[PDB]
Amino acid sequence: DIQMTQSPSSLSASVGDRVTITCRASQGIRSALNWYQQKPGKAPKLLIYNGSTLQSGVPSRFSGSGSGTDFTLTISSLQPEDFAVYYCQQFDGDPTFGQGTKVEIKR
Amino acid sequence: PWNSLVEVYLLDTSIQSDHREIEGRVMVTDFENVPEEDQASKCDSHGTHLAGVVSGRDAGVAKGASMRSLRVLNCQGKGTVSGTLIGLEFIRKSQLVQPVGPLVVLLPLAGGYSRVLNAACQRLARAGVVLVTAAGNFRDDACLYSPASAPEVITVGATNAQDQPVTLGTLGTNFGRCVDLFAPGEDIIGASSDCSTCFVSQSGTSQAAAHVAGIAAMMLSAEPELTLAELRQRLILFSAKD
Amino acid sequence: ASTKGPSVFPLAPSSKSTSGGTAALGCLVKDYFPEPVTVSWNSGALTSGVHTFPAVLQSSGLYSLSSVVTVPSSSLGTQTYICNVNHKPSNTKVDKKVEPKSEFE
Amino acid sequence: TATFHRCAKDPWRLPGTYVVVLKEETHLSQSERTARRLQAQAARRGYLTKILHVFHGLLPGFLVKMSGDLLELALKLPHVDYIEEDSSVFAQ
Amino acid sequence: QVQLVQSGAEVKKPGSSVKVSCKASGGTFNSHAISWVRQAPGQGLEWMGGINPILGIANYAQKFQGRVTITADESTSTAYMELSSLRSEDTAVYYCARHYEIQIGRYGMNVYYLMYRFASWGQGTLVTVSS
Amino acid sequence: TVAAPSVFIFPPSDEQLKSGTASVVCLLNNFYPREAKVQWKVDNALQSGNSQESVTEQDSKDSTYSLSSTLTLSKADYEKHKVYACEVTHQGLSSPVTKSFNRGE
Ligand SMILES: [Ca+2]
Repeated sequence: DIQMTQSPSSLSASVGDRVTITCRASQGIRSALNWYQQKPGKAPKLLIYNGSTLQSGVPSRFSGSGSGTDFTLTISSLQPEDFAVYYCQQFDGDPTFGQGTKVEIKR
Repeated sequence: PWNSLVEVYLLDTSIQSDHREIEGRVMVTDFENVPEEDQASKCDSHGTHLAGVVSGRDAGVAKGASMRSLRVLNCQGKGTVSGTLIGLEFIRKSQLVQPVGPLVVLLPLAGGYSRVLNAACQRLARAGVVLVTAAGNFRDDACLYSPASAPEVITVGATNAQDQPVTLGTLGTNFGRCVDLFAPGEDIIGASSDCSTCFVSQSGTSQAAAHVAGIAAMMLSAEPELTLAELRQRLILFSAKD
Repeated sequence: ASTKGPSVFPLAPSSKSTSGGTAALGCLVKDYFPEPVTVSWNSGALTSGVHTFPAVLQSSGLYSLSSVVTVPSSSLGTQTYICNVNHKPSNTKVDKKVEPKSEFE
Repeated sequence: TATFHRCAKDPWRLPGTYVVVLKEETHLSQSERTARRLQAQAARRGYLTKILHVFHGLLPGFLVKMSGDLLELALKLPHVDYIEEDSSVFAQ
Repeated sequence: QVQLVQSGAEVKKPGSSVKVSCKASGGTFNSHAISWVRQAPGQGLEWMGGINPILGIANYAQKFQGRVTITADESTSTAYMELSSLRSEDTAVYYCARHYEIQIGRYGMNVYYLMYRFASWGQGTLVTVSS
Repeated sequence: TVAAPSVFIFPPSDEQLKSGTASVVCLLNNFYPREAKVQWKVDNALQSGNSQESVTEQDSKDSTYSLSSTLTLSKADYEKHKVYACEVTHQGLSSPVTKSFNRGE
C-alpha cells in the first residue's frame, strides 16, 4: 500500500534528554501521520495525530512535526515512563505502520 | 448497501488512481482530449466514483476487475463529441494491437443526438465490443441523446431504491424506446476522490450504467464467448426478480 | 501442538553459579503449550534479583522458559527457595524447591 | 448530396470545429488527401484550417478547426458523406 | 469507562479458522467503526480491515483479502474478526481498535471519510496456531 | 555505564536426565549494553543452530539486561561427551570469558 520507514530501531537516553524519532513515507501524505507509544503487554496508545496535534490528555513534552514525506516525533525532556516502543502510522492511506523504535535507558 | 480476463475501459474525467478502492487495479492510460474550462465537486470526482462502482475493492460490482482510464471530460465534467470519437478510436487501436477477447467500454456521458458518435459506436460494436452508456439525466426521451440513442450500445436508465425512475434536480432519468434496461442509480456508494479512504453517495444514469458494466464484466469472465445479443438477453433477464 | 503442562526442573546453585558473595539459582519450565506461563519466587516474597525470561519456541512446537535469581551464598543452607509455576491453559500449578548438593561452607 | 449537421440543442453547439465524415469505404490515404485538399483550397482564399486529427480505424474522415465560412466549400470535397459541427458531451 | 473488551485466548490447528469478538461498552452509543490490527510476537503492527456500520461495508487489507471477513452483530455492540486457513505465521496478538466514519459532505453529499485514528483499543487476543 | 556480564553455567538436572533429554543452560547476568555473543563448545566442538536465547527487558533498578542460552542434546549424546563450555563475548570484557564443567563433577 504505502510503506513507512522508521529510524532508528533503537535509542539510548537519560531522563531530561531531548529525543527525536524519525519516520518516512514512500509517498506524500500531507500530514496524515499518527504516533503511538507501546509498553510491554499493552495495546498501543495514541499520542499524536495529524502530524502535530496532541491526543486528549497527553503531556506537552511530546510534539510532532513534519509534512509531505519526512516526519518527526520529539520527546523534549524524557521522563522515566517515556521509555517504551514508539510507532508511526499513516492514515492517508489504508493504514500502515513503521517498524518501531525502542527508547531505552542510557547507562 | 442497497445496490478469464476481461478489460473495462472508462471514458470520463480524470481519476484518483491512488484511492484505496482502485489502486493497483486501474491502469491510467495517457489518452486525454478535453476542452478548455468554461461547482463544488473535485476535478476527478465523477470518474473516481464510477471506477469505484464497477471495480472497487469493497464497494464495487465487479470487485476484480481490470480497468483502463481514458480522459474525455474536463474538471467541470464537460467533453466533446470529437474528443469522445478519438477516445473510442484509441480503444479500437488497442483492441487490434493487444488482444485478448472480451472488451467492455463504459460511456457515462451524454450529448445531443449525434450521427457520427452513434456511428463510431456501431462500428465498434461490429468488432464485438460491449458498449454501455448512460440514458442521460434529462427526464426526456433518450432517443434525443448520444450515445444513449444508439441501438448496439447498451443504454441504461436509473431506478431508485423502490425500483422507480430516479428523480434528479428538477429533472431525472431519461426514458422511452431507446432505453434498453434500468439499473440502480440512486445514492450509489463508491470511492470519493476527496481523500483516498473517502466514499461518496452519487445519483444518476452514470451509476446505473457503471452497474450494468460491472455485471457484463462478470458474466464475460464466466463465459467469454457470449455474443452481444446473448449478453443482452442475459442482462435483461438478470435485471429481473419480480 | 496440543495443550500441555510443563515439567519444572531445578537450576541448582553451585561452584560455578557463585561469584563474589552471590549465588545464582533457578527453574527450567520445559515443554509446555501454549503461552503464557507465570513464574514467581517464594509465593511473592522474593522479587529482588529475579529474572524471568521470555519463552522460546522449540523445533518440537512446545515452549520452554527459565527463571533465575541471585542471592547471598551465605543463605543457601538456611533460607528456602521455591519457584511457583502456573500454566493456566493446562491447569498446571507446581511449587518446586531448589536445593544445592554440598553446600558445606 | 453532401449534407450538413449540427446539434439540435443550441447551447451545446461548438461552431468552428467540424467532423468531416467520408463515404463508407474511403481509405486512410484518401482521407489524408481530402484533408490536404481542404487545407490548400482554404489557404487559396486566406483561411487557416487546422487538421486536428485524421480518423483511421473507426470511420473515414477527419477533424478540422476552421471558420464556418468554408462549409459550403468543404461539402463539395470528393468523398464527403456529411459534415457534423462538434458539440458538447456531459458527465451523467 | 468507555472500553472495548475482546474474547479470550485461542489455540487452533493449521488450516482451521478463528473468530475473535470485540464488545463496545460504557458510552451512550456503542455501535462503532472497528478495525482489527495484529502483532506477531516481537514484531510490529499490521492492519487487517475494518467494518463501517454507517457506510454499511467492510474494508479489507490487500494482504488479507479472501481470508478475513469482518462482521458486526447489530443487537449486541459486538464486532467480529474471522480469519481462516490459519498457518503458524498467523500466531499473533489480535487487537481491535475503533476508527471513525466522519460525514465531510457539503451541499450535500454525503461523503463518508474513514479516518484511521486509533485512540481506543482493545485489550488483545492471543491466537496461537500449532499442530 | 557499560557493565560486564557475570556468566554462570548449569548442567542438566538429574530429574530431567531421568525423563530422557538434556538441557545445558548458560546465564549472562546484569550486563549493558544489550549486545552479547554466546558460543557453545562441546568437547571443543563449536555448536551451531541447536541453541536458543532470551534476553530480559531492561532492569527496573539498575537498567541492565540478562541473557539465558539453552543448549539441547539427547541423553545419549550428552552421555557421550565430557567438556561443556559456554563462551561469552561482550564489550565490557577485555576478552571472551569461558565458563565450563566436566560431566560428573
Ligand atoms: Ca441501446
